[PDB]
Amino acid sequence: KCSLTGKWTDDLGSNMTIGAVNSRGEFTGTYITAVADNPGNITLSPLLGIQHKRASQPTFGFTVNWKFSESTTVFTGQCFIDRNGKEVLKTMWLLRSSVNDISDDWIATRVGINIFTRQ
Amino acid sequence: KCSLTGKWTDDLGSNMTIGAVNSRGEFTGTYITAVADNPGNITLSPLLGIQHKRASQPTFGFTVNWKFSESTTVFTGQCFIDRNGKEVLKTMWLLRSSVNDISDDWIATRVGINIFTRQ
Amino acid sequence: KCSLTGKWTDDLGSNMTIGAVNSRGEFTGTYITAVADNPGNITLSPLLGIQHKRASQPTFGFTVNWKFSESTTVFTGQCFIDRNGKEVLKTMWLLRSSVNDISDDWIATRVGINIFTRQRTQK
Amino acid sequence: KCSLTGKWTDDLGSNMTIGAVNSRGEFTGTYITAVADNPGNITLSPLLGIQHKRASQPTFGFTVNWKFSESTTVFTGQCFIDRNGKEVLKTMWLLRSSVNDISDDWIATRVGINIFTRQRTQK
Ligand SMILES: O=C(O)CCCC[C@@H]1SC[C@@H]2NC(=O)N[C@@H]21
Ligand SMILES: O=C(O)CCCC[C@@H]1SC[C@@H]2NC(=O)N[C@@H]21
Ligand SMILES: O=C(O)CCCC[C@@H]1SC[C@@H]2NC(=O)N[C@@H]21
Ligand SMILES: O=C(O)CCCC[C@@H]1SC[C@@H]2NC(=O)N[C@@H]21
Repeated sequence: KCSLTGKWTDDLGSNMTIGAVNSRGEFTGTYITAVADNPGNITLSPLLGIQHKRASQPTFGFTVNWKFSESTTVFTGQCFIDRNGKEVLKTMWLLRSSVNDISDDWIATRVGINIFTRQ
Repeated sequence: KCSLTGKWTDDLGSNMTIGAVNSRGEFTGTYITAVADNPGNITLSPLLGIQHKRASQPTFGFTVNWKFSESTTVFTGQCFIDRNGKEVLKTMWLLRSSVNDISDDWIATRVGINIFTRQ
Repeated sequence: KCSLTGKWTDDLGSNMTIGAVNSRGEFTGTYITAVADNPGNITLSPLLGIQHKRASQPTFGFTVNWKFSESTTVFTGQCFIDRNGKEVLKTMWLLRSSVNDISDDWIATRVGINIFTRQRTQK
Repeated sequence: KCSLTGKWTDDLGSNMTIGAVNSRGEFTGTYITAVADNPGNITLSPLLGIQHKRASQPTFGFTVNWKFSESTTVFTGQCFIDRNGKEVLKTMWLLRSSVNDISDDWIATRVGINIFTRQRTQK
């Protein structure tokens, strides 16, 4: 079983810590990004998500509520057991910016990947 | 203030119900999709997310843990007050499939939009 | 129907003109966006793409090489013929911004949708 | 450097060959994917794209018109020259599947990334 509980680093140098996974697959955590729109403002930020409970390589999603920006990032992906029996999260993300008017919604969503491994 | 609490329908005919938003911006809810990979299997499914607390048009994210599939969808977007003072969620989503091997990860992530309004 | 040749408008109010589609489904065109990072700078920009040639509701893609910034957008989608014979392009796009250092690559790609129908009226 | 002309391999083991880039930054090429929805069907497929012409680390896009399915992929990204002069394409893609009814459009677009470097060895 691959599970999300524990400390992770992604390929950008960001680190996150994910707490215990409950009976419904729910979890909370913290995220410290290495990169940002304004790197001088980066603070620790909370995350909340759900993983599938029974699968050995479960898919999951989480939302990061950035404490230094009006932006939100969502991550979704799959917790894999790699060739060496080590856990790897392959994720894709959407980074949503706050726009002042619905008419500028088109500009507001960045997309990307991240690979996480244990710290 | 636009907030997520309440009942919503999206442009595909899906409906969701979002509970009270807590002091940290956290919320839970339910989702009944009108469309699916296998429509004959569609069951009510739970969601969990975070919205920014203080903004009048906050950004948010949520994860839907599908009860009839190993897939997960994440939604992120912004809660807008439209020209008539009505609430509209403009969202983008990533639909993550479960793949059996890390080598097939490339195939696993669909992307799309949804507009939600009150039921 | 669903030859991309012609004039099209999207939901944001951008216009595009696509030329003849050749035997290989290849086409060029021009694009006038209604929105941009720096909207004061907007100028007509060229596109190049390919559609599937024999499909009645073909998928397709094209690239817009913006002439007023260092960005590039690609669109991909499908031309549908609706229950009234009306052509509708449903597209998704990626808008790539130029960054200088590979370590900033993560920041550089936006995603979105557009719906296009043929320009309704002539000048 | 960062003329797209040449042979490239991505992280999935696909290969592509891009021809001369013209004065407008336009190029054609061929693509042999290492992976597919139906991998038994894979055949060489044409591409067409545009890169920014004067930028040293240009952004670009291209469309692949798959010859063995009704799908289309677009790639967009940026050619970087790393601290050793090595060229690296960092791309994101959208892969559009054909559906029959507009009401199924929501299901039809996948998203992903690829990293390309020039083919290292000749046959
Ligand atoms: O700058 C912001 O607007 C908030 C922080 C965003 C950090 C992003 S989330 C996706 C990517 N992966 C990371 O590890 N950090 C960046
Ligand atoms: O079929 C599945 O794999 C699970 C259900 C996915 C339903 C998707 S989520 C994005 C889109 N918006 C909706 O309202 N439903 C579909
Ligand atoms: O801002 C730029 O540098 C180039 C213009 C980008 C315009 C984008 S492309 C996707 C979206 N759809 C449009 O019609 N215009 C915007
Ligand atoms: O499956 C198909 O019908 C067409 C082939 C799709 C291959 C995709 S395109 C994006 C990804 N990168 C590759 O090198 N190949 C896959």
